[PDB]
Amino acid sequence: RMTWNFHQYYTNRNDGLMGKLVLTDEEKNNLKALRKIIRLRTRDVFEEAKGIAKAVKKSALTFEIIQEKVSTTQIKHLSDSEQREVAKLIYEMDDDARDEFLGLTPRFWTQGSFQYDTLNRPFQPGQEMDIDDGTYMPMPIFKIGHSLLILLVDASLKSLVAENHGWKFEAKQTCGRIKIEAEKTHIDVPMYAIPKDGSENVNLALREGDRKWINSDPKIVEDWFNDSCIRIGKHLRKVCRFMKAWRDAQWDVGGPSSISLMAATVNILDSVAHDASDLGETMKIIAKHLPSEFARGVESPDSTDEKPLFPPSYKHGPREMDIMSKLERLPEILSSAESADSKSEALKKINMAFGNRVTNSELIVLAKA
Ligand SMILES: Nc1nc2c(ncn2[C@@H]2O[C@H](COP(=O)(O)OP(=O)(O)OP(=O)(O)O)[C@@H](O)[C@H]2O)c(=O)[nH]1
Ligand SMILES: Nc1nc2c(ncn2[C@@H]2O[C@H](COP(=O)(O)OP(=O)(O)OP(=O)(O)O)[C@@H](O)[C@H]2O)c(=O)[nH]1
Ligand SMILES: [Mg+2]
Ligand SMILES: [Mg+2]
Repeated sequence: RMTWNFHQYYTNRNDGLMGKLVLTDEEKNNLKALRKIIRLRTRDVFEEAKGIAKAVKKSALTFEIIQEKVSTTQIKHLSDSEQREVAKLIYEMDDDARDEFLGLTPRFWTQGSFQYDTLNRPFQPGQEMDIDDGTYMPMPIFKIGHSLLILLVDASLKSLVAENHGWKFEAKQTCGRIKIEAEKTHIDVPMYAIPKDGSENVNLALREGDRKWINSDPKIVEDWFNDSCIRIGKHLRKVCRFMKAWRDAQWDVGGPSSISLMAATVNILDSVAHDASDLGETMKIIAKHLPSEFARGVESPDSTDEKPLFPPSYKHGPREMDIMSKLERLPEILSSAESADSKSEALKKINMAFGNRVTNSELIVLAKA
């Protein structure tokens, strides 16, 4: 029968969905610049703290003098009690802890969609691009305190926020965050302890709760996804972008996580025949199978995760039910677009899935299927 084809609608890098979703080089460079600012300040803060520790190694300074020294560094941007705590922790170090600290130089690695190239331009007002730049503290396997490390990273991020109008700090359970509302951007800074020189010894720092650390190596997800792209093909990054774009269009705030969409989509494309020469059909195939993937619970590609990426249906409350509803509707949307009574209606319908981003109906062509 006659059908509308959406392959260019999806893939066209001029003004198709890929063209609308991929960051411009100016945006990508802006994110790399922001990343560099954070990394340099974090390096500096640790050097400033280490300078104080060096002074105390040389002579057992009074608490008051150590406090004075702290107040001249970037740590002056923490609260008074936090400054006290930093000075107290430096004061309380024994020779071994201090020697270990003097040998610590933070390292950095970006995780998430900036790293494996699936970061979309944000859609709705309020939505922001994220760059996830982790800070890594090489230490003996378990020697340098959870409290001090978090205070120093917080000092770095808070000192930058104090110097830049329109920057805000947010403490999250798994990271420090700088939000730049006007740039529709935030940078997330998770902190890890790793061995000094094996994913079992990569420990993510948690801010509050019964645990200070949890073993969660972001490299596991990065390698899993990069390997999946190689295995499945160049269309995997594209259809993950498209599913994330659908999520951004259906929910202002909320919806399924990006990682849950990636995991379910990889599962489907590993197991169901599809055709990269028609990403319209491929998206319909993915859409038909996502509800079953999500209803049974979406497993993490990291087997050590304590919970699935999305819960099985007997655990659903209103939010998961809403996500299932939208997932169920998606293949119907795509099917209806395919059989629309005109090109303009085909576009209107498929944009009910991905939002009114693509406006060029010449990317939709009359086909047979
Ligand atoms: N093991 C594990 N890692 C996670 C989980 N959620 C997030 N992460 C890690 O955090 C990184 C960034 O996660 P997100 O910001 O949610 O996802 P993203 O792929 O960057 O997608 P967008 O920011 O929406 O573009 C992932 O690549 C993982 O390394 C999780 O549930 N389990
Ligand atoms: N290694 C690792 N990193 C994670 C994991 N989960 C989240 N992250 C990182 O930490 C950042 C913050 O995660 P979250 O606090 O869960 O984001 P959120 O709770 O949705 O914050 P809001 O957008 O304000 O609702 C993410 O962008 C990831 O980069 C994880 O399980 N493992
Ligand atoms: Mg991210
Ligand atoms: Mg994020």
